Amino acid sequence: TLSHLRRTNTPIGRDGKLAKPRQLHNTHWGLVCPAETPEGQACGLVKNL
Amino acid sequence: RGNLMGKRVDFSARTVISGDPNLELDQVGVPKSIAKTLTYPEVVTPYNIDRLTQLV
Amino acid sequence: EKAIPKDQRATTPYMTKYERARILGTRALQISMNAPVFVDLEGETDPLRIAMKELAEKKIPLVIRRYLPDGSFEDWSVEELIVDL
Amino acid sequence: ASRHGQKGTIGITYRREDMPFTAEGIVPDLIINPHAIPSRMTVAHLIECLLSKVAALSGNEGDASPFTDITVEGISKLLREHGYQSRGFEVMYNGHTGKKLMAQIFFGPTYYQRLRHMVDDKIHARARGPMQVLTRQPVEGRSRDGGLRFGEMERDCMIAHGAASFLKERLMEASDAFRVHICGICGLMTVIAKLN
Amino acid sequence: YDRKVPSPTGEYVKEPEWVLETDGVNLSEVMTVPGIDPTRIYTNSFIDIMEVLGIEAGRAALYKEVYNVIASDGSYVNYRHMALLVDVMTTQGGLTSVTRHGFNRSNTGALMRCSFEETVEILFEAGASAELDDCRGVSENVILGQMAPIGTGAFDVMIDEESLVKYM
Amino acid sequence: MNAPDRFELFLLGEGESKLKIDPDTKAPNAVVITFEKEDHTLGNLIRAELLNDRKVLFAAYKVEHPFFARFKLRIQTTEGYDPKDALKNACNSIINKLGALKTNFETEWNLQTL
Amino acid sequence: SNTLFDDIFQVSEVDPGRYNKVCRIEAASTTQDQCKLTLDINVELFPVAAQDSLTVTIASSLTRSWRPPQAGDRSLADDYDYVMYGTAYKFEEVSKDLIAVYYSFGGLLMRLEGNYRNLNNLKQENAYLLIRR
Amino acid sequence: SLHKMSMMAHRVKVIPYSTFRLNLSVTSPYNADFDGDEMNLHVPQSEETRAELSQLCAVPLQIVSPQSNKPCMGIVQDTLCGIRKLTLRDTFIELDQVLNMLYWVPDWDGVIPTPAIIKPKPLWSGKQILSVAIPNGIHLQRFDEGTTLLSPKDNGMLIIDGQIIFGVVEKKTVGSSNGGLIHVVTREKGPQVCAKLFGNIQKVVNFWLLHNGFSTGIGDTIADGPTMREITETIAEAKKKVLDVTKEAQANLLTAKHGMTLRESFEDNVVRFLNEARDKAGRLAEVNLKDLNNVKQMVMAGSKGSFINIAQMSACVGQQSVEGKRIAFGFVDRTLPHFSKDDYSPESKGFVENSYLRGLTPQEFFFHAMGGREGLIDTAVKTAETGYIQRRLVKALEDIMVHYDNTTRNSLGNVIQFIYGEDGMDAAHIEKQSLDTIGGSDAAFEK
Amino acid sequence: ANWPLPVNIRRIIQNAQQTFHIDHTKPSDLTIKDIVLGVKDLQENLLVLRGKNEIIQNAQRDAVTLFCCLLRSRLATRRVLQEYRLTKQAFDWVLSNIEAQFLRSVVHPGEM
Amino acid sequence: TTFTHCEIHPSMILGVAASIIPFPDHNQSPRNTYQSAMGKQAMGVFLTNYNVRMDTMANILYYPQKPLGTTRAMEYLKFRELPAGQNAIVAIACYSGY
Amino acid sequence: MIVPVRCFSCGKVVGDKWESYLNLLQEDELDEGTALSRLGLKRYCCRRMILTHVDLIEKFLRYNP
Amino acid sequence: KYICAECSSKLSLSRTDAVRCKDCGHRILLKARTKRLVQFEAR
Amino acid sequence: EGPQVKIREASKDNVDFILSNVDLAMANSLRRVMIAEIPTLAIDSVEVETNTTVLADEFIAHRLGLIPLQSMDIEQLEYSRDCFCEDHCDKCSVVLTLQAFGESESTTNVYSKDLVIVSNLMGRNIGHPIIQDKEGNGVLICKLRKGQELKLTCVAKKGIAKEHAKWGPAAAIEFEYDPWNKLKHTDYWYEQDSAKEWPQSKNCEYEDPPNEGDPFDYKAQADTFYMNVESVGSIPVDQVVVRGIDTLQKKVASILLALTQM
Ligand SMILES: [Mg+2]
Ligand SMILES: [Zn+2]
Ligand SMILES: [Zn+2]
Ligand SMILES: [Zn+2]
Repeated sequence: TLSHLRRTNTPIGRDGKLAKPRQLHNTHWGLVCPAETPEGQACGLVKNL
Repeated sequence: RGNLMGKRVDFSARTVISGDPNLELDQVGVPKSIAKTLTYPEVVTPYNIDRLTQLV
Repeated sequence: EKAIPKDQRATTPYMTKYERARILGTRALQISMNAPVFVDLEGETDPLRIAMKELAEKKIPLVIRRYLPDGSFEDWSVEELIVDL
Repeated sequence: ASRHGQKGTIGITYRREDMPFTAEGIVPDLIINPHAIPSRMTVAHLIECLLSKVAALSGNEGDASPFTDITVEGISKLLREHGYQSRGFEVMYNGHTGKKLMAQIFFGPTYYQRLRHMVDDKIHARARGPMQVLTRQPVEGRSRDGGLRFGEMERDCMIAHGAASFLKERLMEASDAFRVHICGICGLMTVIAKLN
Repeated sequence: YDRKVPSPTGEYVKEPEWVLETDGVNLSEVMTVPGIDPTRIYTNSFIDIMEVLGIEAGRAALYKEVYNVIASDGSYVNYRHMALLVDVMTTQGGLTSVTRHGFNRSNTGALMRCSFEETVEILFEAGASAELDDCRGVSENVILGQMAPIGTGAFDVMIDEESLVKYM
Repeated sequence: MNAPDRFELFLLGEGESKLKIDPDTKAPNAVVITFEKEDHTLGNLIRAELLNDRKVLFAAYKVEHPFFARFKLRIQTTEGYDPKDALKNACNSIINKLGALKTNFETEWNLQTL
Repeated sequence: SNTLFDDIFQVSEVDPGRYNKVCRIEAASTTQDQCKLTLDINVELFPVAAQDSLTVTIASSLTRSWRPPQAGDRSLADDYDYVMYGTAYKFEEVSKDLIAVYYSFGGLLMRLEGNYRNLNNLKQENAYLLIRR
Repeated sequence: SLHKMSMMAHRVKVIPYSTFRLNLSVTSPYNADFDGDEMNLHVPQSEETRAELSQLCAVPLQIVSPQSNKPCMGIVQDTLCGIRKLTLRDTFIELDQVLNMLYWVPDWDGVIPTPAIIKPKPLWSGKQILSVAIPNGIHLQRFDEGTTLLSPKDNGMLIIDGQIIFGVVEKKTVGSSNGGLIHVVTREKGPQVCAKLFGNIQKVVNFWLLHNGFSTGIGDTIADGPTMREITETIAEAKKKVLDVTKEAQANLLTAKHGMTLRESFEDNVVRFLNEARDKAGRLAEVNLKDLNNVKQMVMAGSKGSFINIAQMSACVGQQSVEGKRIAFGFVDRTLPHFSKDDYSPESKGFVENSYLRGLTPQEFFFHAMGGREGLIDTAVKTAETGYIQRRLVKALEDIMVHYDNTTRNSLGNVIQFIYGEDGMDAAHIEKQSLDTIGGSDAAFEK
Repeated sequence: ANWPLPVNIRRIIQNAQQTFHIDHTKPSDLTIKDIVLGVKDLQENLLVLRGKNEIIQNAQRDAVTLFCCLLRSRLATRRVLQEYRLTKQAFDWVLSNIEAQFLRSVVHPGEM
Repeated sequence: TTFTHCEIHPSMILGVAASIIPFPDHNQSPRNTYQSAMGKQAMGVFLTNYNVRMDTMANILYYPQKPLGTTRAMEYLKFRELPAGQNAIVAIACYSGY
Repeated sequence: MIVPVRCFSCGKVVGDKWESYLNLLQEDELDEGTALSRLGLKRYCCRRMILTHVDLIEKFLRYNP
Repeated sequence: KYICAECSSKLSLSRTDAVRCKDCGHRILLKARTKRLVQFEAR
Repeated sequence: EGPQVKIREASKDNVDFILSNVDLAMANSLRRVMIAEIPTLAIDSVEVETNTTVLADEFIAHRLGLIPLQSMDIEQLEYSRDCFCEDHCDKCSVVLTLQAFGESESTTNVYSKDLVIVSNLMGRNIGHPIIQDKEGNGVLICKLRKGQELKLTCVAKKGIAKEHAKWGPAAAIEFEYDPWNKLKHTDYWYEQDSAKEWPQSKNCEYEDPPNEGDPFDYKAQADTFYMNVESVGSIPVDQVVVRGIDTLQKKVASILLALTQM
């Protein structure tokens, strides 16, 4: 519940094969959890602060 | 592609798999409940008439 | 005219695994349907085992039609076929 | 699953007698194959187990924060001070016969979680159940007594196997089956056939 | 690069020759440059190989590229499978790509191509052309729910009326 | 949903014999004794006692599967020695040793005030 | 069913080879220089040290279901200190004058090189090797 | 159903539990890992179907994979480790355990093999007890790079008449190998005999492991003080070399590789130096570890793991690569806010100098997380790409079949190949063999 | 030199030696002419295409060219007499086993 | 030598699920991601009023236990008060091959 | 909710000493390890069973029902 | 036959009757446990 | 003579002793029967008449099942499945009643002592809840708030720990032998020194330390097994071991009887 309440979503469609947006940029340090993220199509799009 | 190339099946089961060193290479364990639900239409013959009667 | 004579057959005399499986299945289905059995049964009731024994003894009266891509077919009796397996 | 991304399904349930016991008579609640450690690179699981053992022996909750100053050597030294092997290995005895195991067994408490995924709700079986009105084929979903799907990849795998009879039976007997009448000149299913 | 060459003694020996690799594909003019070995010149792009050398050379280049990509990670695949793949991709006059614009554009059974990505367009094309399907393909029999001419189903099983009598 | 009957592990089923003795054709004078609803506890002890006898040649216990409470003991002795007699002697020796151990433990406990 | 080879060997060097229970010892005959024998020995049961004289013999008399003695009265060629069973699996010729025979005693490798007088050895499963300290 | 061997016929064995159970080996062809995998069982509904499943697609018949003309299914990780431990020359078994192991083999003839050691006491070597499972008449002779008749390390494998003459069993011997024991047993004896051998070996090895034991722990991943000091010294030397290279590049004293630009050349040189340092540290750790080490023993068994795994667990995680290159300057000329602009040192460019045992600094942790995210995204996209490619290939090749005239033709009858694979032989029966005529010198060929 | 091939001759030779118990002492009963005739008969007996016409015979000979080269390399007179010590019965058994394995290795018609 | 700012503690970069992982750095990043994904599926006490809450599907652990090794961020997350799991004695060995 | 009746690992009864454990922690202000040792828990299985337990029963009873 | 969530007082209301508690305005109206014998086992 | 017992120490529910002149298999079988084959009395059936606690009926029933019960006269009691009875007759079961409810502002704690025996024990000291805590309250069962009424009946049958761990009369049965590595049964895992890494066991003082001068004793066999038996409280450790030996002897006698009959 805590993770879901603090979840973030990316409007980019879950489809596609562009890895660049899915990869977490260096700016995510201290703002988005490097490890907490779903695995699969949504990987790299759904982010947890 | 939804009903001709690939279509749903009646006689079939799906469930988790667990390792078993005490089973032969060609032998697969099957739950008793799945075995009861799944059936084979064996035709009555004199060879196994008694066995089929016992099963019935 | 498409049918090729008994001789001058270019197909492999040796039995094919697909052919063996098909013959075993057909024989088992026939036996299960109360078909005549050409081999004495020594306390055996499984149709597949009976079919295997008949194939070993070459008592199966079935035939195989080797169909060429053009359409011509060659007839092969089970007895003459060689079972390498 | 442990707290290090390890997911496992129980293989067998053994009573406390059959499972191996340590020199102190402790019988583990869980046994995990060591092969899970090397490939997964999950070195944190062993360190967590060692820290849990040290905390249980001392009784004080251990700090397992990521960048803590403490190291593995300190935990091993504390465990040794608690009268146990520094690296956590403990001599165990075979429960079947009591013979001492040739190789010592890594042992200790560890935190585990029971995931919602359970076989009781993941087991399904169908035998001539309800079929969809639209296609007269098995419905989808175990909760609705549905049927499994014969995928296209499975279809081509069977084709490679050469089991034409199996595919015909699966797609015409175990699945929707219909008998239709067609003329020999127009070849159209629109044929009036009063069987009675 | 070290090349295995027949030594005078008869045993293969490693000759450290020199090889030039280029980031472009202009084999037509590159092979014309004097001072090189045009017989053993190779190009990564099999399209240029087909255009310059021929259909067989293009097929060989495609097979070599497939083998290289398969063996890049160390996985091994039998030569027969790659040979069959390149043959089917080259069985036509040119190179038939494995896409909806390649083999799916051939004159095979209408239902066989229907099962591919293009489903209704092929049906409309067949209706316009009144295409005839012999139902010799796997997809045709699968749709019709009949034993395809595949392995067990390739042949047929009959009954001998003369051998049965004597077997009794 | 279909877990095994826990009580059935140590309780004989309907129309089931506790012991099933059959001959073994692998070697001369070899027998197989199937013990039903038994675990390693009795099999290992019986086999260890059998191996302690010079006349007994081979004595091996096997558990086919943890699911089923059952095991098989293969016993081969010298010519003219019935395996059943060897098993009976081993069981009698086990009973005698257990009785002696019980008596010693009782005497030691009585001797100690605590 | 009789002894085929018999000699006295002095061990020149012993190499554990990272195995604590088993080691490999190379020895030379004290009578014939050309005779050498390199054998794997379970030092745990039969400890061996460098510069030690051992009497090594090969006998063919102790399917074939192995049995315990079951009695002290039974006697055989047991007047040794370390007895093993193996099978010969290779015979080779060196310098067209020496013959080397390879034995595998349950995974323990032995190579015995000698003159043509060692022809008694045969490629047979039955092969017992006995060593006396 | 990625490949052909993903759907095989098995004999039903009713069990009183709600989970399917299958042999350990068949996991490999199914790519199963028992981490929640759900499989499907289809019951035939006719004698024809039963016969076709039993004769065409049966696990014993599927042992040899036509994809690589080698046995795809072989011994499993735990069984492989157990058999490797059993076959060690120093492994000896007591009479009781030997008798139990002999009885476990269902097809045991009945005769007790003679002990390898007699006078001290009856002892049977692991190889002797293991040989009973192997049927008689099996010959295997594999020599490694440094394998001889008197193999000091017990490397290679020599088995004669079903008796293991010597050698330690590993993946290359009993695993999925073209020249492995499984392949030769299948070719010589048959599929049923191979399945029986699999069962016997699995049972014997499992019993031996149960009565022997095996584990892994923290101490396995730890190396003595001298080894850690040597690893630290090597890492420091690598860092010094990288710093010197960077200083040379700054003074434009470094000659860029032909074609490759100066930045790319410098990055490639730094990456190569870091990889070499990591490999050296891993080699030092491996040599430090002894045979008694559990991780090293498992890696030698071939069950799983590799040099990289040990190096990262004990010696050095190594450089972290994203998109085939070091960590880029996400900020303005800064990988992380903790580093100043224009910081090309390894620590600021994704390099990790601490193994999992000691831990990772927050920057190293973030770089490792970025690498893991890149790997996860790559897998998630490549699985779909490979599935689509396989679908296209299957659709293209669906209609091609070999006829009774030994010609591969499609539905239209067009001949793709006049001979199946230019040989007409079965893919499974093919095996790797050496040609003597091609090799050898003129004098060797003459003699 | 290491390439795919249908049947392993080395395993067949080893099995023949083990089963027939070939001894290096007694001279071999094989003859040079006998060995040559046996090799030629074995080569001619390997059939992958069966047709009474020039085209089919040429195709069959072309298909088994590599295996014929393998047999000649392995079943050489020097190797059979020097490297090996096979006798008449052992050599005949080896030839029969090689022929049977090659025939079994033929592609099964109808395979997808 | 400037360091105009500094982190209160690096471990705070981790999320709610990641912080639950003991020694995340000692573990490989893909394993940490898998653990974070799986933690959402762990069965445990989600609220103290589940008796009155008529949720569509609720899972309650019989005997919730706090981990022996807990990250200092767990108390802020109140994981110790509502743990999801139990401490079991694990032996890392291949005993019966199952 | 309540302390487990018996230890999961060995089966030793540990529910009797939970109240004694709390009293020792509060009344005597003793450390966790010392209190557990005084209660008579040698094996670390019971030590972690008692130490790791959480009293959710009181929290549930806080509600009116 | 019924009890109040807050008052926890029996109501024993019948059909075609208001489902609101008589004592208070709350209308959760929980129902008491069945009178049929219930048995459980520690297994 | 046979095997002899040397009791190093004894206590109310913990006895440490040494077994000599006994085979390893016999000791292992004794431990197995003592941990699993000893009959014991524990709550088997729970009937709920009025339960309104925050807990669940199954949860409280499971907790009650684990509650130890006196089983000194368990041999006199007979299994329910054996005796011809309709259901839980006094001759094969023990019946207890649990009643409790809260009040204004004091939570009601339910302990083992709250259970009241209702069936006729015929002068048998069996089924009494076991109390060992200094306070004497017993095993905490649950907590009741104001208005929460707990009212149930418990039926305890004779059974063995194999059917369910609740019948386990012994918690931990420590079994050790060969403290010093004399038989080479275990290869100690070492990185610097095997002796330093692995601390000496407590029992090591009772055996002579090994001497490097002498060679390995290949004729030595497992002997002098140190066994420490701890009792949950249902049966004293001495009676626990006595009943384990009796059960093993009875099983062997049953095997002999089956052999004779067949
Ligand atoms: Mg998986
Ligand atoms: Zn405990
Ligand atoms: Zn109200
Ligand atoms: Zn009764």
